[PDB]
Amino acid sequence: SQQVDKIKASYPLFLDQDYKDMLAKKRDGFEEKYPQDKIDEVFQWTTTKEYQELNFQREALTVNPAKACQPLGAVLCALGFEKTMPYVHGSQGCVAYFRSYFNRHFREPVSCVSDSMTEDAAVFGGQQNMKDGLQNCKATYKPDMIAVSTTCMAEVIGDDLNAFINNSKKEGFIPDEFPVPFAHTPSFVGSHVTGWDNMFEGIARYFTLKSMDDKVVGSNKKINIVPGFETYLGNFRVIKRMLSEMGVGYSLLSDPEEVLDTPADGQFRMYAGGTTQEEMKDAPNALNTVLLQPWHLEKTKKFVEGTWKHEVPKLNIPMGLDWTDEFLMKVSEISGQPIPASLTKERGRLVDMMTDSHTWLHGKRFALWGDPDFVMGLVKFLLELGCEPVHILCHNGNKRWKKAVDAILAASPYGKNATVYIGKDLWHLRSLVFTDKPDFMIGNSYGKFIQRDTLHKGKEFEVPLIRIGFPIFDRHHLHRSTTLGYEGAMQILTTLVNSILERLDEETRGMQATDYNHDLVR
Amino acid sequence: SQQVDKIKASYPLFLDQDYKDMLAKKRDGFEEKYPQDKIDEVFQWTTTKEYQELNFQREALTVNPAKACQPLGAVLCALGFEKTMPYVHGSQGCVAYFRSYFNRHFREPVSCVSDSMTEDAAVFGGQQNMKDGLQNCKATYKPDMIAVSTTCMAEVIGDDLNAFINNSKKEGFIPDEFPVPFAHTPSFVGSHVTGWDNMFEGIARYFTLKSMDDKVVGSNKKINIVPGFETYLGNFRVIKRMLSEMGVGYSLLSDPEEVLDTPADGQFRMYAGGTTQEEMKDAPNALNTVLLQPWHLEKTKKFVEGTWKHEVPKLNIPMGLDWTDEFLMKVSEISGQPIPASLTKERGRLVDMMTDSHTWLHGKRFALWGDPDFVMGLVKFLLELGCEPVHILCHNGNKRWKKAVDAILAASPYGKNATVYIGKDLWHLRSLVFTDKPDFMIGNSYGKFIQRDTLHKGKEFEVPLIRIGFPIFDRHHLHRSTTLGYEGAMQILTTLVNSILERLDEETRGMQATDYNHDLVR
Amino acid sequence: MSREEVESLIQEVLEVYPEKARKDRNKHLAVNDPAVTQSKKCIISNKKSQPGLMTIRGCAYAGSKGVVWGPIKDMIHISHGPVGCGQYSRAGRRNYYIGTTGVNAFVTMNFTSDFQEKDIVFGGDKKLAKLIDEVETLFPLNKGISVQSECPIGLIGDDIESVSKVKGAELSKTIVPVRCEGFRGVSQSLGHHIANDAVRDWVLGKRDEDTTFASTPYDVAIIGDYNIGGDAWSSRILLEEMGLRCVAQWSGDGSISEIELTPKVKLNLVHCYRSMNYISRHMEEKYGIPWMEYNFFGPTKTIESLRAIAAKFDESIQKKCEEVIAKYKPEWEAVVAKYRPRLEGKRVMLYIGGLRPRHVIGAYEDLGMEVVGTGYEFAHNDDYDRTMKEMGDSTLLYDDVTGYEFEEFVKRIKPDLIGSGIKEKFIFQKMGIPFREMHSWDYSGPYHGFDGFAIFARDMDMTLNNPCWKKLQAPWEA
Ligand code: ICS
Ligand code: CLF
Ligand code: CLF
Ligand SMILES: [Fe+3]
Ligand SMILES: [Fe+3]
Repeated sequence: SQQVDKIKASYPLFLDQDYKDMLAKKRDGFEEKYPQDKIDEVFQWTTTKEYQELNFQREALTVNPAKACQPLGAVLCALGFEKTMPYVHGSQGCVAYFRSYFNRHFREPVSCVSDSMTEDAAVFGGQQNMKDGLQNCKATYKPDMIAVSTTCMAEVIGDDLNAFINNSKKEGFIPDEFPVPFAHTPSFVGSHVTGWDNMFEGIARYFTLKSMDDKVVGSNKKINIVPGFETYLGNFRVIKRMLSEMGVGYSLLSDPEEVLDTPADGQFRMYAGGTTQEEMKDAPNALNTVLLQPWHLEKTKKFVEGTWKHEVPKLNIPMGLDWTDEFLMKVSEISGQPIPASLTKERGRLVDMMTDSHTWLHGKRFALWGDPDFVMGLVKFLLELGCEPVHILCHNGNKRWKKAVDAILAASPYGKNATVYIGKDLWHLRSLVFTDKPDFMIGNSYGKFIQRDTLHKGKEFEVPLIRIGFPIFDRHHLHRSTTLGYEGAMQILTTLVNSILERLDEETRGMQATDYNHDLVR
Repeated sequence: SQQVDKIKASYPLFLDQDYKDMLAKKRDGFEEKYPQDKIDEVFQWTTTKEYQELNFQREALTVNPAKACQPLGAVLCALGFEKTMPYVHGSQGCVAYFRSYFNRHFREPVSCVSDSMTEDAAVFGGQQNMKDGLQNCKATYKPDMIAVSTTCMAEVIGDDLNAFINNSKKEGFIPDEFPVPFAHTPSFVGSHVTGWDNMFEGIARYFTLKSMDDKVVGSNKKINIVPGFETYLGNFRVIKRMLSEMGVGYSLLSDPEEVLDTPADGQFRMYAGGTTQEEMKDAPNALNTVLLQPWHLEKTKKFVEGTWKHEVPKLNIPMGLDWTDEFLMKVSEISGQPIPASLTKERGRLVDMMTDSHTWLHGKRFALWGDPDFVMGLVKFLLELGCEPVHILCHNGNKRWKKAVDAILAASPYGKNATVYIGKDLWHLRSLVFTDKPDFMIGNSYGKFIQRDTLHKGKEFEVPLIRIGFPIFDRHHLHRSTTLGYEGAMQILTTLVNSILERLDEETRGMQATDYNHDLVR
Repeated sequence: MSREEVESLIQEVLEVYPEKARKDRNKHLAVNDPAVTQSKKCIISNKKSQPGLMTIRGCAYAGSKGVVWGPIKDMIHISHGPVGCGQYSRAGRRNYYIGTTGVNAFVTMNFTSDFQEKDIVFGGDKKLAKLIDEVETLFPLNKGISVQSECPIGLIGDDIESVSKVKGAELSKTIVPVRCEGFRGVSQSLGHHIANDAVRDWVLGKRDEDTTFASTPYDVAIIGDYNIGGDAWSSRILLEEMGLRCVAQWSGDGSISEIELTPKVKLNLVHCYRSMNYISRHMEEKYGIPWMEYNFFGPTKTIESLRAIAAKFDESIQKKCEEVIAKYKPEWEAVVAKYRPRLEGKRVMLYIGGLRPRHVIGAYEDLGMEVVGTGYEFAHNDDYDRTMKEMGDSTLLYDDVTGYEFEEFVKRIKPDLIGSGIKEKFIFQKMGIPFREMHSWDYSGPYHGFDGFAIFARDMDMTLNNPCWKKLQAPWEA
């Protein structure tokens, strides 16, 4: 039954006695489920170290991974460019999933097209699919550019993107001067960040490889900024703000900030501001190119060094105090601009918040996961805060990245209990947080289930989740936050210290039991 | 006992068995405590309607007020001026308390002095204290201006600030040209915001009243901005940013943003950027003066309209969508500068966030409290969001403000279940949230105890607290948040939606019990 | 409003397409004409989507793993292939269930083989067998395993049927291979068909020789209800209040046991005809179980369906049905009395998948609103024949609408509300038009039954009458 004055959604409508009785009758009558004693025993078994050893002996089964396929990152990189349509050569279900994922993370329209390849395309190869798709896309949506990525289905059958695009141009399906950069993005190699790398390398090679003769390094007195796979608009904004404050002329290649943050004013804009083709063409004339996330921009680094002849600095991601300082120092060295007093004041204020919150931050234990550069920067910042990153997980990491993170942890006394895991999924991390309980775990929304599991063991075993990373689905407008620079460091520090304080407040809210520590001042 | 590897602070140290037994023995042997059944009965009685009527029949007892005394606001106003020392003429305990309060809220050094009037000064007056204190303060801390407030002790005995300062100058204790503005701030009148009003009126009258002959309205092509009692640095920052983006010449009088956000770089700056004496002297030449918080700037408005001949606009606090629109439109009308495209885009992005989060925000019930202008703007924004501000409380409000808020509520369909309370403290609000339970309550840190009380009645009766207002003591670096403008509206929206989602996630974390609604996507 | 106006709008929006695209898209846009039940009314469906047009359809894997097989609780569904498809589909659908996740329930979890380059080059059958071994090791209480193929599996020629048979014989476990490669078919509908065929071939006949289960003259099985936000539970409480015994529930809060118990049921109540009609027809042919469609959207459709269902049994069931309708009348009467004035006379456009574009019209018209446009992504001509009676005269019908087509239709019709999925939600919210998610119920729900109708009315009023829609235009602009 329902009351019109107080309408109940699924929670807590299905907690009513009639619904409870109906569900109990269904369970005891037809579900044939195991007795609650067996379920409880097996759950307790899953929280032990024997189950942890069995879990970590896995070699063929992946349970709750933390990564995606390459064309997702390829689509994001394509969106980073001005009036550019992402075009995935392959099956339409992949594009539907990409759009749904990005829509749920960003709560913004995401534009992407497919050529809808089918059984016949799997037999004959999707050449007519590409011709008709390019014609239809340019006619219907009128993009200045079409950036072509691949679906694993087109990668298995070995479709030739270059020949297909060339034949589409020869047969008048698209004009010859129309920019159609392409990239092979196999879903069985790497992850989404690899797809971002491949798509950016393809676009840069399209716009620069044949025009390399008349380019002089440092002619336009600019610095090329390549951000990589970034899902925080605040990171683009903070990089641009810091570089404009320094008086440095910059070119942010693949800037999707405007298209992913269009205003609501009764009008829908398919295309917003992005990296124009003029900037892409004039990029080899820059003084140097800085890769914000160098651990998934290897192919881009190779291309930029070999072809543009840019001496790409060995820079870490500008996350936290030390690495933001190193980034700013390198930018000042490259561009010749001194660091202004505004950035110095911002750094001083970040240090002020660090000293203010060090008492509550010190000694805390964190299990974190995410992308390689983001995870490394978070580990560095936690080490700067006196925190212990006990469990470090990166599904899409490699051996060299693990070596770099191990060297970072060794240089600090707070990484003594740390352990980096690569190639591990979130079920492994569930086992880890059950057997070596941390204070908090930092990651995307997929960690919430882990938290639930811990709370089921007991209130004293619950490991709360702090949502920093991609994708965040159960919270709103967290994609507008910042993780780079002193601004991002301030936001991260505030989030961590306030999560600790909420946990302490909740644990001490019991009157005449634990409320003696329910302090007003903390 | 303490494990050296895992050291336990008071929580959870005092949950040990030996401590529990010792505490139980002490309580049973020497406390003469009422039986737990009697305590439970009394508490259940306190959470009832009969107790609510008895509590609301109060006329002489105040329990847990939400307001401070005038000299606190006077000190905050004085801190916003360049190289200015707040000087409270009276007893030192008041200044110690003011400094502790502001230190705990801002986590920043707060400089204020007292002349340490004692029993002897209480009997014979504190003119010698004034002379000695002014001379000592100028010699030691070297300010460019000393702003004098009063303690209730000096206000009762009728100490003449003007005569005392004039005698100090005429006897050579301070230079005759040194600026010593003064204000009478009785603690038994109004509240801290009234003290802010009094201090600003005193400073303006000190710098402008005598030199009114050579002043022409609009000469400097500027708009004066009077921010009132503000404890969010982001509010000053956003007002300056919006005015600068619009290309409007502005003079923000009493700017404490720099002195309350000093960088930590190994050097202690007692004074940072503030409103200069030249700005205060040139203020009458401005086109007009805009009062950000018109409900506690009555004396300032009267002085500005009567002396400077400025036609102060009838604008509300620029909080939310509509009122920020009116503020920007009025600034454009006064200054002749068109509203730029950046502010239009920011408003569109705020509208987009509202549209994205309306489903979760709609229908929520909020109790809330704070200062008059802040409460008014929060109610307006909540009505814009589709929420229901059921309990509106303002200890330092008046009948005119209550009428204005009632008119605001009656203009919206979401104000039907809203009641405004003036002259009521947080015990009244505790009764209200027990009887007419809202979804959340928005206020300062003092509401945490109320939340604890609700949790004692049961987990289903708990009313969570959202910390927006002053003072915030149990969280770190929340004073850097923004409340005014589109940026503040986005911040408040994100806080409210994510609080709702956090509560929903907590309520559905029970596996096999309520986890069917533990949705990954929300 | 006018049929000629709608035809002119169709011809105007079709202008930008090339000749082939325009010719193909012409057959998929129509103006509704009741009493017409055929593919004659310029509506062709279940065809290949035009490349490069930014469609909305999914894949066969989405139709099989994410729709039919996923909501089964005590079963582990392995996305055979690269990471990707399995990750984007994890916990995307709100098919509610009761269970201890990770122990005896696995709907939220994501099991995959995580294909690498070596698995593409050398195949992935041995990897699949090892994966099944590890699944058995780490998840003892699972009651079955289903493998869902992705595109490379069908491309590289991997024999998953042999591995499934061998491992099922070895472990005495039900291992169901599903060849739901994404490139198969044109949309999710072929995924529905393949999943239904797998259910028939590997699960349904498991207890044909068994006779332990005790039958009852009032045995019904809900099929096609995936418990989106609790819809299946809300319908099941109504069915059981009538005196019936809901033995099986496909597939939202469903287990393999009740799927095996379905052949013992007297009557099969089909909610989603589009996805479960194949299994309904097979069960009617083999076990002789009659199946009937029902609609629990809105009190009018709910009452009609309850009376029709009770008509198939004796008089006691019909008397209990009348008792239930009388009991629930005051609640939905109060809901409609409260919410109809706020929603009366509002125009709605919908674009959903298999049958929701037609099943929800009764609830909308019961609140005082008119559906001025509807369409499907993957429905067949049977669904269009069924919906032509439901749609009002001279109303727009669209099949597999592209982004440009739906954008232009919304621009010209100017509806007060749009009910669709997540990929167009923010597009239409930017336009300033109220939008409601008709796939996930905007994370609200349920929408079935009388309680569902109350929630649906509240949600429609909340979204349609929100003040934010009135603030899309800056005051200093005209
Ligand atoms: S299964 Fe089908 S698209 Fe019948 S694939 Fe789709 S949870 Fe739709 S119109 Mo999403 S044939 Fe169900 C459907 Fe309808 S996922 Fe749900 S809402 S009633
Ligand atoms: S149509 Fe469907 S969702 Fe697409 S692949 Fe094919 S079964 Fe799967 Fe998969 S890993 Fe990524 S998302 Fe694809 S490119 Fe391959
Ligand atoms: S020395 Fe001590 S703290 Fe000071 S007043 Fe005197 S008893 Fe009290 Fe009170 S209300 Fe405010 S804080 Fe003062 S100005 Fe009066
Ligand atoms: Fe949005
Ligand atoms: Fe500080």
